[PDB]
Amino acid sequence: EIVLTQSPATLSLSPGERATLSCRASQSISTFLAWYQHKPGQAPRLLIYDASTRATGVPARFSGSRSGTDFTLTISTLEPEDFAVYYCQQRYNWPPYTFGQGTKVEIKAAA
Amino acid sequence: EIVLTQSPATLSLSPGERATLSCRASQSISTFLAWYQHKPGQAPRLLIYDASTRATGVPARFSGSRSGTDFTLTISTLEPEDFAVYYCQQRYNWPPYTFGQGTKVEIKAAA
Amino acid sequence: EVQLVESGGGLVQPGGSLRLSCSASGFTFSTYSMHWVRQAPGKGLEYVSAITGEGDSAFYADSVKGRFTISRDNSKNTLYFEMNSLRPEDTAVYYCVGGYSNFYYYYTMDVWGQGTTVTVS
Amino acid sequence: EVQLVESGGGLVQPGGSLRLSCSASGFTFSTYSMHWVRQAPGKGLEYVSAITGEGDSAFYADSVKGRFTISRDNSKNTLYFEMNSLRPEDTAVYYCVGGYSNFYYYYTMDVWGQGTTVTVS
Amino acid sequence: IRCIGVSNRDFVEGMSGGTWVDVVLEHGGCVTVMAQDKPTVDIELVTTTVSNMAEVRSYCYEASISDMASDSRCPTQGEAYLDKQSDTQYVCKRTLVDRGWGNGCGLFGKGSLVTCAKFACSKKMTGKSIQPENLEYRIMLSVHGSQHDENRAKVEITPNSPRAEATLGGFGSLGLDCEPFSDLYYLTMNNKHWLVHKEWFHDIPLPWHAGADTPHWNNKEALVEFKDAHAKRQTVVVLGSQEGAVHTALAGALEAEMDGAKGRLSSGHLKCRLKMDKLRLKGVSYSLCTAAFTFTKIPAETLHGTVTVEVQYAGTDGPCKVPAQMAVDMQTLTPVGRLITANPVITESTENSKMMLELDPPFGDSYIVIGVGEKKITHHWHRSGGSWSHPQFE
Amino acid sequence: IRCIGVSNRDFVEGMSGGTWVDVVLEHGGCVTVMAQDKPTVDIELVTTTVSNMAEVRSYCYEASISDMASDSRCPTQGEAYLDKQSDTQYVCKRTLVDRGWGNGCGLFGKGSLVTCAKFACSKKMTGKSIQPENLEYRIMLSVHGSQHDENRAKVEITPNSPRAEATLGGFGSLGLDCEPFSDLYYLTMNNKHWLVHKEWFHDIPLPWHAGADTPHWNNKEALVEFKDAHAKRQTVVVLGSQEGAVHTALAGALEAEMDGAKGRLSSGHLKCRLKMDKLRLKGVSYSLCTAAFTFTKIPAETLHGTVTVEVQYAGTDGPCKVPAQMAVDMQTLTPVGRLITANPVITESTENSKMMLELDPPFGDSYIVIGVGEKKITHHWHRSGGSWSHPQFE
Repeated sequence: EIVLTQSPATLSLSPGERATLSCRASQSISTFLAWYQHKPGQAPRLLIYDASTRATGVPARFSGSRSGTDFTLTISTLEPEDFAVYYCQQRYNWPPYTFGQGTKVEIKAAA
Repeated sequence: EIVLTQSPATLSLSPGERATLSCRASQSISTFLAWYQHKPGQAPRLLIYDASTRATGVPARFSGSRSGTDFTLTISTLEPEDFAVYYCQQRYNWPPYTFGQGTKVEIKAAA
Repeated sequence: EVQLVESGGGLVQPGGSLRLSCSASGFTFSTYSMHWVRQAPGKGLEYVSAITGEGDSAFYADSVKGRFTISRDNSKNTLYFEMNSLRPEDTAVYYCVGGYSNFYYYYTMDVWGQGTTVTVS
Repeated sequence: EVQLVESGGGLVQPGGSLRLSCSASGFTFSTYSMHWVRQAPGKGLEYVSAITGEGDSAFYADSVKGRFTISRDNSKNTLYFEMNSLRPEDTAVYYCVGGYSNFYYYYTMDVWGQGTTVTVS
Repeated sequence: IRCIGVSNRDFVEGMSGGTWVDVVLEHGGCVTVMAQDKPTVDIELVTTTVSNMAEVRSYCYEASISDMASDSRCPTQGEAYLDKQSDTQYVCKRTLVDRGWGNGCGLFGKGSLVTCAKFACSKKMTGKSIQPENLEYRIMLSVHGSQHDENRAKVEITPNSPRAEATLGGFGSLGLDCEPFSDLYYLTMNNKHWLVHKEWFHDIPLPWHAGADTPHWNNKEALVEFKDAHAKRQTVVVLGSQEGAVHTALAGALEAEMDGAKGRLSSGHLKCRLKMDKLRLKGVSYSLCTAAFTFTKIPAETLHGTVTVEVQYAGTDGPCKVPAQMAVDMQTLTPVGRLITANPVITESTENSKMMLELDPPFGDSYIVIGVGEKKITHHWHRSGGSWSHPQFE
Repeated sequence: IRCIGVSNRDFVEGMSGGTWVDVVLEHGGCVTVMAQDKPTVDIELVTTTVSNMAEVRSYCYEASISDMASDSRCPTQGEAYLDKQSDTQYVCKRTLVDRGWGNGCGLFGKGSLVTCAKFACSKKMTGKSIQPENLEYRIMLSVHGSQHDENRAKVEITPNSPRAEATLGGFGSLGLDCEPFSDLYYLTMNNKHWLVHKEWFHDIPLPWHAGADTPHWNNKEALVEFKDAHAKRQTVVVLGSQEGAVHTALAGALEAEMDGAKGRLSSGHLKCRLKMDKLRLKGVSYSLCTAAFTFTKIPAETLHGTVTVEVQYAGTDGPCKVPAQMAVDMQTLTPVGRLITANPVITESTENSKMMLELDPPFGDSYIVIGVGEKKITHHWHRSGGSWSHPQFE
């Protein structure tokens, strides 16, 4: 049973800032990892598959990377439309194609 | 198609008298001929089978006889219960096991 | 005692349907060939149909051929007569006749039902 | 355009039954493996079920195993989800997910349904 | 009368002063037993029934599959596992499939794959054990040609009662000592029954279940086809109804019937011993039938060369001896041939009673002679004792 | 990319300066075609479909009987007759039965007997004629290892169009001249399809109906059993489903699929000629990829001994030539083996783009060398041109 552990739980940032989201697999899953964007009242939207391949219409500011069992999603410069919940999904071998618990990318409050 | 021709149509007699009923087969049917008694409000009752064999409980005054294709039912001495319609039935080989048109044995009116 | 108790008779319309029944008692039903004999008002007796003891073979007179169907249920000890496309000429008292048989439809001695009336107007 | 339009969601009682539908358009339905993903209130996404393109093989997560049934009609271009013995833990937004597949349940790119809500009280 | 119309009819003759007569009883067959100064008897095997049979094995001939699931591992990740592998209701098969980057594996090469399906039996055939102790033979014993029951007896023979005594009224009594499978089973397939050899039935290539009775099927693989499609996927398809193939494999096998709890056997033979000792002739003390006889129909030849004759007797003279014989010359009336309906007697004291007679005529020309004196009836006969003696009336 | 994971994969090499390449296309198979100074191409047969097939014969494998009737005559009265004898829907048989006094005849002996039953087909199998003129082959043509469609083409080959031209964007064009049964039928039995030989199909012992089309069946006697029970009666019983017996008789026969009006063929091979003449290499005028390459995962060996490598390129320098090769010694970096993904080029002008490479390594020890200078990436490889030339960076 493959377990994906996302970190952090909440990422509070301002627009223009870099968002670095992590996902650790419980065992080696090669590059069979996908990233999803989930906004309220909408279905999840696939951003990246095969750990670093951008899906159709996904902007350049979204990039996937990997180091062993550690996966990273980087949003180089946050745009207002990028504040959402992000999930990683493992697609290694056979189902269950399990998800991570999610990371909430939220707007940072003023001081 | 075997045809049985009964005669006469009506036999008007007094009790104690002899009733002789005839039945002619259109072709040779050996002895495979039966005689029935039919009273109103009752089902037909078998009197004789195999041309001359009396059925169970049929009284001795009823007798069947045969000469080639000509069959005869004799009621030696008519009893009050014997006034009814009489039919012959052919049982030769295979169905239809056809009936004769019937002979009505009726009480004779006074002069 | 050997008995045949019939039912199913009634008043019907021309082109209508009806089903006759004939319950048997006092004998092994499967050992008897069953027959249907009818009597139209003012007419004589008419042999119309027959079925073997096992119910694997049926006979029909040219008068009822195609419209009427004879059948039997040996577990229920009952004889049936499905009558479809009924004509005013079919108006008669219908009798079920049974006789011990060891060869198809042949019988010597018999047992008759009380008779059931079928009317077509 | 490639689309998945689902329905069948509603309010149900504990131990009750419900059937979800997911109509497909813009692609050859038989070439896609179909999956069911759910999201309970305040929880994350959960992968629960899958079916091959030909519908000859089905997968179920231990959470729904035995109670829920996945099926498909390729002539009707629709995916189904029969849910029996529903528990309050089954309360979630249910999404149908499809992806072109040439090996059982494996897919890279996908298409999601709008989501349908199932409520158990 | 009995046996006259039967094609499979045997004629057995008992020695003069003899006690026992050996007889073999077949289905749909008749045995006419004749003996000097004894009445002619008809012996027929009506039914052979085997009851209270215990089920030994059930075979599935038509099946159906559902709940199909699959599992696979990557090239070096070991064997594929499904919970359905431990379930007895599920038919499973393990193979090897092409795995790689294109289908979720980090390595290329063959990976383990298992496929499972819930097996359901739609139609099955059952095999039951024939116990020699639960066999029932129903035999009919009749006096051949007695007037119209007193002169007939229905007997039941079982291993429990293989000895039976039949009372035939005025014809005395008759004893029967019989001998009522060691490698046979009772096969039932959709209201059709058979008697099959134990060895053949045991080797049937179909899913099976031994003994009584969720059910659990063995060799489910016999009706389930697992196909490997170019080492890319494993398919599962049910083979379909085998009743036709089983029917053809049952070429020349013995058939059977049903009675709810009893199974009727349409074949086999029963070896018996008949105790003639207590059989007696009826009417040895009677007077001769004095009145006239008339043929009710023309004499007819049977399938065995004998002649059947139906006569009507005009007399009212109680129980009398029927004068009946065959003669080659009408002057001396010396008896030729013999009577199968031996020593015929009229029992009815009422007029125009009927009697059936069976004669065994000699080869060539002869006459059937019924009655005595001027009133006697004759019929010429061409082919290809048992007669009552009487004074000269000619 | 295509073909890498395929077990049934062929590697065909075209001669230098050659125009044609002979190829045999199998189902579930791939052909990788390589040629000097030409792009490597993948050719795969996706589907083979036979449409608009005319029905030649239908066979009944499961039947049912009803409306049973019988007729008999007395020994000398001639042959038995039923109106059902003239009806094509009725299966009939004439025999001889024991007749006599006991069953309505004046004579004893064998009498004629006819038995009839209305034959109904419950399930049937159909055989269709395969017209060579209505065959459709769908072939996939891909540039092997081009960056992520422009470089792939779906072509349809038919006897009407056995010549096809495929445009592969910047890789030019490719011509296909192919050769798209004389003794085969398309058999359909309860959603299962087969390709059977004309002779075998014609000799099937089942009730049949030739051509189009409640119906009228011939040889109805094949599924109907007429039994004679001790010359006393004639019985009629239907044999039952034969699909299982037909299935077993179809041992080793070719299978098939459906598309409503078209029939998919799962077997066979297509012989073709490839016109390499118009194929061109992409990026002969490009500069060399100057930035660094990184392995996205460890190189993996395929089923055919080749090595697949996935690289990420950090550069933004438009369309460039990918430096890729194998070397046995790291000092002189002399190319060993060859590239299946011949003359690789990056097309993306955006950073961290991905590329798939396939190398054919020499036997024994060698190194995978991607990139140039200090920033180049290496991986040691043990087994059991197509490389872009460039100046010395070492």
